[PDB]
Amino acid sequence: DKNELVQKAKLAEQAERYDDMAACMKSVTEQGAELSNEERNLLSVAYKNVVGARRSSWRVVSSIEQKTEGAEKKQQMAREYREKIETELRDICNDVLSLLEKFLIPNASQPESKVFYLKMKGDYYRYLAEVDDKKGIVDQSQQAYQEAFEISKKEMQPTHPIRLGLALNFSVFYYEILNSPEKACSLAKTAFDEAIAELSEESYKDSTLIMQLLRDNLTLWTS
Amino acid sequence: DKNELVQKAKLAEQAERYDDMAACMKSVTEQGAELSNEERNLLSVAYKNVVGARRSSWRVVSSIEQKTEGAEKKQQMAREYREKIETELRDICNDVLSLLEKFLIPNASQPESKVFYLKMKGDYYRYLAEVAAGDDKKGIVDQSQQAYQEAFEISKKEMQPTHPIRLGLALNFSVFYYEILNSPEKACSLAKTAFDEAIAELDESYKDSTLIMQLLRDNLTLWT
Amino acid sequence: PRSNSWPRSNST
Repeated sequence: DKNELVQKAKLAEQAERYDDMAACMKSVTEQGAELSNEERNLLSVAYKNVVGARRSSWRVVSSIEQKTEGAEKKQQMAREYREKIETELRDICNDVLSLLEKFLIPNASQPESKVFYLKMKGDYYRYLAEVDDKKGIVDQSQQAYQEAFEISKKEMQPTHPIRLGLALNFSVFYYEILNSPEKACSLAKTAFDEAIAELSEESYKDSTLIMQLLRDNLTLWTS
Repeated sequence: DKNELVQKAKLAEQAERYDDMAACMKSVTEQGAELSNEERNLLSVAYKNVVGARRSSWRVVSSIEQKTEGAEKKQQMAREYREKIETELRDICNDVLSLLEKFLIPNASQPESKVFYLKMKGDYYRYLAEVAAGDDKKGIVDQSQQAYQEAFEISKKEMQPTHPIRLGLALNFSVFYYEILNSPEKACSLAKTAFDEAIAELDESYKDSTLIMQLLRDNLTLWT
Repeated sequence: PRSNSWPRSNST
């Protein structure tokens, strides 16, 4: 049932077993029904920990091989091990992207729902871009950001956390992927300054936290 | 070969993929070769992280089952989820205990290695005791104590109270008396004597020895 | 209480 899968998902989050948490939310998405505001957060947190454990493992293995220029034997093992983590990382994102294009983005009803699933699409394409097909994944990542940025800019407030969160992930995409450290600083600063000019009790925390991360990204980029 | 599996296990540790690290070191032991001073540390760190995630998950889910009394659905879900973690937790311990009994403990030619594997045997039986329901707990607790007791007799005989293996054995043995056997007095007696004898002998590897002695005094303060 | 035994760009 839907109640049992969500209840076990909340339980798997407490036990910190995100593979079970993602499998439950995948089954909720497989049932076609539009996820509520709580379910889309549980689905996101689940796959963010699953896909993030392979990202962190990939950054470590590749960084080790950079110092293995002297030994060609260890360089192969580090290369083979990195590729196995890459294959794991590719299968996770394609799993999320398949659910996004089949069950999620299609049935996106109300506006706030349409913007969240649209941000999630560009993220897991950005995670694939971190690892010929390069420009095909990078542009496929950019369209979801722009399409969601137009909708959030036109019908949401600059104080809504979903609009602020999308501006953050969009600005990171320009710096890390496109190597455009300056077109992103404008987006991060505008979304920040458009909010300080202006919010509900159930939204300040997520809203104010993202603005803190926005100025922390601007400070880091401007070394 | 051996050096290939050990090097890959060192990579899995840095990547924090301990399930990959455990399978690599399990194959090194399954070759019948007596582990070196570094190969047994990698095997230990591997399965301790593998077993620790189930233990940490078991405590949380069990706490929820105790707290959700009154709501049978929220409590039965926790019960069933706990039971699945228990099955994962039991298979891991049985994998290490069968690995210790078939390859590691018999081939141990040094008392340093023998106390290490015996302490390791008492630990994973103790991890099974934290989860046992009945009928089998009596034997699992006894098998844990026998491995601990044999390790304690060899270490006290041929190791010094400043040796980190003897201090760590006294630490885990005292925890066994306190939480498993519910003997909070022999636990303090075991920890205090090993802590005082280490100072009295004091009266490289000393970084590990000083840390375990701080853990002994901390367990004494918590148990008091 | 339990007994004792023995730089990057941020996103959302």
